[PDB]
Amino acid sequence: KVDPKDYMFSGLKDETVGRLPGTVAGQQFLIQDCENCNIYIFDHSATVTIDDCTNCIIFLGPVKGSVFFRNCRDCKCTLACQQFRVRDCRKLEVFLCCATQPIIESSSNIKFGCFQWYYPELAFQFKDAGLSIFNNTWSNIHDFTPVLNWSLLPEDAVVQDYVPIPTTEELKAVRVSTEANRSIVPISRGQRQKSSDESCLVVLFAGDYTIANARKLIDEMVGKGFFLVQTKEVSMKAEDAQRVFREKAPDFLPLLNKGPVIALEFNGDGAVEVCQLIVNEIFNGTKMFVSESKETASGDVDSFYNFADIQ
Repeated sequence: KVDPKDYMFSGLKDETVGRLPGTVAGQQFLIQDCENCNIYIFDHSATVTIDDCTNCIIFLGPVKGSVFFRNCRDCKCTLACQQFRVRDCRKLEVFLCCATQPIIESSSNIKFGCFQWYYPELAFQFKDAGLSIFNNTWSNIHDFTPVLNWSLLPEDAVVQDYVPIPTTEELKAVRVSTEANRSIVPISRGQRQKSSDESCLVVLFAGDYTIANARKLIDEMVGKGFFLVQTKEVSMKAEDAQRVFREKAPDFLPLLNKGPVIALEFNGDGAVEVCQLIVNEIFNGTKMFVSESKETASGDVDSFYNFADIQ
């Protein structure tokens, strides 16, 4: 029996509360008028609203639609969602995975870091919510009321300083890691400042092992000291392929119909040559686009996001 009473936390002060996997299953959640609380929703949701909360610590599992904060202050959060909205809030710190551009309004001191979190059930919770781990624009904030009102968290932030793992016997049954290498969402730098002006685009096409290949390639590049700037998972038409891949397009055209492509953007000096080498050594006989040169890589990237931001 599903009833709205079981899908809310309201009017609490100085408590830890939460939801175990399977316990929400895509339903809708409300957190309202809580002060000094720690709240852990270890499941996928349709939408979550957080109203009038103060000094709270919040984990939200994959949200299929929108997360809305209204009238909250001094909360620290880790969450994944399709859309993110902050209205009339102050001093929020968020480790975010968001499929669209995060939006703030009438708010100040809003700080953003990349989602960094793992537990065994998380990957299927993302699939059930229809959220790709590769669609994350956590740092590209739009402020509806400029007067600057947001910034990025420090890059070396230890998640456990902001959003501690739960202690309680109930919530312990969930096997959490907040280590960067365990994170279900790949750590991307987004709009963080760059020390290299060399980029490299990789596009992987739909297939048995495409996601695992993308993870392996990120691991290889990042272990060599290259930066993962951003990723994407989108359907690609012949037109889009022609603009991005240029003369290499015809080799890849037969692969587009099978399903969404995965784009990876890397950053660092020698990124293009290094990436091509890793792709040759480790994925012989798997078709993969890699930027041809440093000169052309930035246009690869811009052409990709151009079509990908539309669809």
